[PDB]
Amino acid sequence: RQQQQQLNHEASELLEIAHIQDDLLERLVADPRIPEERKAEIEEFLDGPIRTL
Amino acid sequence: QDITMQWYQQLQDASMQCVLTFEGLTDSQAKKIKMDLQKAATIPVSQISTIAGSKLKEIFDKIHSLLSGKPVQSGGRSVSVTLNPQGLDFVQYKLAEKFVKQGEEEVASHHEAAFPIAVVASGIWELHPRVGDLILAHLHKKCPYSVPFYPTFKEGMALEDYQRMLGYQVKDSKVEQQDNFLKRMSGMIRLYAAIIQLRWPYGNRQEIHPHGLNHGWRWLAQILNMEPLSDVTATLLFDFLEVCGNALMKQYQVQFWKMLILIKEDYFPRIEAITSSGQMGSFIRLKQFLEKCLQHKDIPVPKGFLTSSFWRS
Repeated sequence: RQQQQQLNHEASELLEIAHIQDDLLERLVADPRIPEERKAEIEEFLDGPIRTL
Repeated sequence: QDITMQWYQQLQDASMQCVLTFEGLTDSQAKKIKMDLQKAATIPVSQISTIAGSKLKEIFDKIHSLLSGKPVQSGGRSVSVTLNPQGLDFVQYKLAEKFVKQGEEEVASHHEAAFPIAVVASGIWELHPRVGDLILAHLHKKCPYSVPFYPTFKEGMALEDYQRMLGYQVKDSKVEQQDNFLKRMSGMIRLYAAIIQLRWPYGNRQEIHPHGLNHGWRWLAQILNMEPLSDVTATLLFDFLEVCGNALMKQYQVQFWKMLILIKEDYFPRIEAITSSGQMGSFIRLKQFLEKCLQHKDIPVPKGFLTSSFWRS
């Protein structure tokens, strides 16, 4: 049970961070006040491995 | 861009054929005639910025009369072109260049003057298409960025000769500055961006625009499909969309916005890499102009656009 919970906990935390990152990326791309040049740069660094908080 | 450069060469070498047709115009009275035509063919264009729209038709007819064969008042004595085949070919050349010089030394200083000059150039082009090809010839040489084409630095030719191709005004001594050169280039395409959208109202014209608004779509497409120059591109792009973005939005509803939600994502990051922070003035205002338009979903009418109130008083 200990080994199960430790993995379910690591997946729960990483999923919480991933959803934050997805909410950010979506909002930044859609934001009218963001220049196009920057958006492509945001999509490169956020649409991949999960970043630190 | 072979298709465009071929057409570019045609207007260029075809104007050069005109350089050859009146070489005989280059006696005591023969010099008086050359001045009288060069004079009575460039003063009217210089007054287009300083007149009331109710009176602006006077200059159009005065240009149309002189150019169609009729006489016109220049000073005290009357001038004509009838039975003056070199004078006719001579006036079309100086007229076409004066339209560009005005976009070079007046529209650069005052952006509002592009529209009253564009309508008159658009109506004369409409009635006399040869004058229009000469208008494109000088516009192209003095401003290659209006073709559009970026001239490349070449080996085997002097540096000064290459700087002239870029449109830098050079006296025999030295080249002109860059800040005054960017203004000359702006004013020239704000004039051109106004020509491709405005139409001379009077005359009851059945036919199509001489140089239609179609040439405005390709120009934007043709400069965004090539790598941008550091400062020119970001400047000329702004003062083109501000002048002709409204007329381009109406004609191409969805296709223009797709092209506009593209520069923000793809072409804007490209300009940040090539330009140092010291000369970002072009790219920084290129975004201030959009961010409003993007959320407003509308491009303001160019400040200085002609309205009906202009044509009555």
